[PDB]
Amino acid sequence: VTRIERIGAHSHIRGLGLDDALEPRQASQGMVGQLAARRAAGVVLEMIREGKIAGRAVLIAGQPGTGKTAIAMGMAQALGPDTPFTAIAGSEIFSLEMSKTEALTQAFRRSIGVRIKEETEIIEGEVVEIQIDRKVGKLTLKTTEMETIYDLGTKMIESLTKDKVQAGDVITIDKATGKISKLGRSFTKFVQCPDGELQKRKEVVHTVSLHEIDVINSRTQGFLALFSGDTGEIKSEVREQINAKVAEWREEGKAEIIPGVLFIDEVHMLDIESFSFLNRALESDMAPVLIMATNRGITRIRGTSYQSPHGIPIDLLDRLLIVSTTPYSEKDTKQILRIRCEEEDVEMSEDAYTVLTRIGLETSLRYAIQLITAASLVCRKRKGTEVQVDDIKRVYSLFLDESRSTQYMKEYQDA
Amino acid sequence: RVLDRAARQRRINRQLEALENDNFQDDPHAGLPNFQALLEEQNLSVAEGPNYLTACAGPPSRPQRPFCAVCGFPSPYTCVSCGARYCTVRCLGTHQETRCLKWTV
Amino acid sequence: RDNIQGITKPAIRRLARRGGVKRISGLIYEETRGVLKVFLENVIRDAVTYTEHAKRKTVTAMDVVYALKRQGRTLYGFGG
DNA sequence: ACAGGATGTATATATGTGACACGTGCCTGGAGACTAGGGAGTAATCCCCTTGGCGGTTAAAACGCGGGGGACAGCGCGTACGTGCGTTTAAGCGGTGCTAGAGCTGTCTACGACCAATTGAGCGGCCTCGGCACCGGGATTCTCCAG
DNA sequence: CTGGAGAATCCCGGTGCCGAGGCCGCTCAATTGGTCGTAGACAGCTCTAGCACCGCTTAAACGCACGTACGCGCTGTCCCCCGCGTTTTAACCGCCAAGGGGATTACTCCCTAGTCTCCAGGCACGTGTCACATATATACATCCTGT
Ligand SMILES: Nc1ncnc2c1ncn2[C@@H]1O[C@H](COP(=O)(O)OP(=O)(O)O)[C@@H](O)[C@H]1O
Repeated sequence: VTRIERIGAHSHIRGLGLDDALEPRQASQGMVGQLAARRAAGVVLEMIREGKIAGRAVLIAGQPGTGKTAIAMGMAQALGPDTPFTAIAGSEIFSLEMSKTEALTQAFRRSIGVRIKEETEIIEGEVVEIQIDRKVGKLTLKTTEMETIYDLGTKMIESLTKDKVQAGDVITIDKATGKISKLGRSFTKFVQCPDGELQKRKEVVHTVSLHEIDVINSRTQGFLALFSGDTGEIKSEVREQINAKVAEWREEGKAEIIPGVLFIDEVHMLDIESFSFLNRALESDMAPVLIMATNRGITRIRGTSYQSPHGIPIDLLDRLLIVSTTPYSEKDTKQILRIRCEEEDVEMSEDAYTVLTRIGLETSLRYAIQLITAASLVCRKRKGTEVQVDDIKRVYSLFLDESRSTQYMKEYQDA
Repeated sequence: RVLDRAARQRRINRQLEALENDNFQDDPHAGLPNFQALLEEQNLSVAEGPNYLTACAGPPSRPQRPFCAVCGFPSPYTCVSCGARYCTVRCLGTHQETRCLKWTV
Repeated sequence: RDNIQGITKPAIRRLARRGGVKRISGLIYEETRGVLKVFLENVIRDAVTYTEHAKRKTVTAMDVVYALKRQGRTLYGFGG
């Protein structure tokens, strides 16, 4: 019923609502207004899909809450799967097991995919009989269209003796390695037998990132990325030769790289040492086209008393493109609230919509989006069906906001 | 059901024998109307040492090719009835309808 | 539950003997069990339908008689 | 060797069936107002059972084993059935060309249907006690070596 | 091909157990007597098939000839059911609480359904065309012939 993923803060966003010529619609695919910044997002998405001019940075500026993250989520959705879209917060680089610069270059590598094609042959049928003559034997597999015998060699007999697989089990046998996998006991876990041919060649493609390759080629069974046991790979010894070997895979017909996308949220958390590394990491061939956002203006840079836009030094500020987002009006706010209500199961009245739009233009946009569900549930408390203005007023009274909670501080608390 | 291994070996032997029947492979009628004996002349008193008995090559080192019995293509499968290999489901059907526990070729 | 084995080998052997058989194969019992199970399932489904229609909780013998009559197996001795 | 007529032949055009879609009229549904009777809906009776856990005891299964005698395949071989073929038999595809004989319409009774009586089957409730069902032999009669 | 056993039947007479039969006593359901609309039967009338041909065409049934392939018998031997004796086990008990679960009967009552109207619209029937099949001009198109 309820999956691990539920209705979050960016579920309505299904992608960029652009036309064939990168012209944003008034409201489409869950994106309201934001024409200029949305079309700029479209341009960057197109030049990413192109994947020729690498090493480009963009900064989505604007007032707090002006869909700066919505644009990034829409770009991610439009880019679709099969293309790495790495999203991390500016605070995630501050790690104790690895240095901030190492974490940053690690995220960079994670934001670059490598496309490799395989031509393995996979078997898929059901076991009829398994034999063992203490050693050699025979194996009879069955599918809905045919049955056949198989000579159980050393590897096969050993693997099938180690595994508990027996007669009457739909299984798969990768003739390359011999990995046995049972998808269900029998006819009705139980599951029916497969159809078509028993042994058939299957093409497999893996979009492994340079990070995965490095972790695979660093230690004995070095695939410890699952828990990031590694504190940092050996730069220029196991990290530069992997690049040369990937270039060898390319321009030969072995593999092709897939330019990913990086989205560092709240970049103002990055210190001066992280910005210094970006000034040179974005000048290499294998560098993704990253985007970033910051709600602060000319604030202090973490590390010194210097004041600079976005809290980012000038040396990096003159190295990226800024994308400012304008404030929303009544129309845009109301349409965003309506799309948010459509995402959920709530259905507000027209007067309720106007009241919520006024409340969201008074204090802030996110406050109305939050009060949506509160009023929806308060309506269900009085045994109603539609969220009326009275419910929104009751909620506005119950739940306070930033600006109204700050003004209520006429009683001194701790400090 | 399933056939035994004696039947398959007899089929193989009889097919190899037909592969050397030169007069007429299926129906040697073609009209009925110093007379030495057959190969029995020496096959009845097979000698030892260098001779057609010891002159045999023997089993090869290269494993047998798994080739289909119907179309002559690679056959990763093997029919349960007589062991005759087949390539695809179409091959298995064309076999079962032409060769099975009831028929040989 | 799985009490279909209640119809044991000697029971099937006697049923066959009554039918003129004097020699039975080994694989006959598992087939006779399935055939009898299907025949039952059908007759009992018909009888349970007849019973549910009558708003009764007990499957009367006349309901079984009617269920058999539907399958053409008219059984005399129980009411019709 | 050629220039033109004398035959073919697919090609394109106007004419034959069928089957769907349309268009009238006349029966069959629909609509409505009464009048039971049927069935729903509790409320009582009589069954005769109800379940868990567990101890006991006897035969019906359940199992072991030998082994025999059948279930299978191979061999062979001799009909015998399909495979062409030349013949000829008779279906059948259109016709003509009557007449039974469906199918109908009308008319008008005997023939059902209630129906309120009347009452004698027939149905249940007991009682009784021959008649099957089982014991106990005692012959007989198959089955199985065993010669 | 008998013996020679050896179980299995199976006569045949015996004896209580309990279903089969009978008798009694009411209840109900078939009979009686009489009235009342239909059912359908029967007497026409129509016209649709059904039958009966006949001819021309030719598919087809058919006989024959002629192998090959399949059928039947034979054989060998080799697995897997039969016969029968032992251990296992489930199927009968019996036990020991204390009461209901559910077909069965019955009585109001009341919605639902028959009956019986009058209509009018929707579905059998007649007619209008249009898609596929058919048969025929025709503009070249390939041998034949003067030349
Ligand atoms: N174009 C848009 N379409 C739909 N919803 C939007 C759009 N822009 C902003 N929003 C909504 O407004 C909210 C703004 O918050 P957010 O963009 O997350 O702030 P920030 O970008 O500063 O972190 C989001 O929760 C989002 O649902």
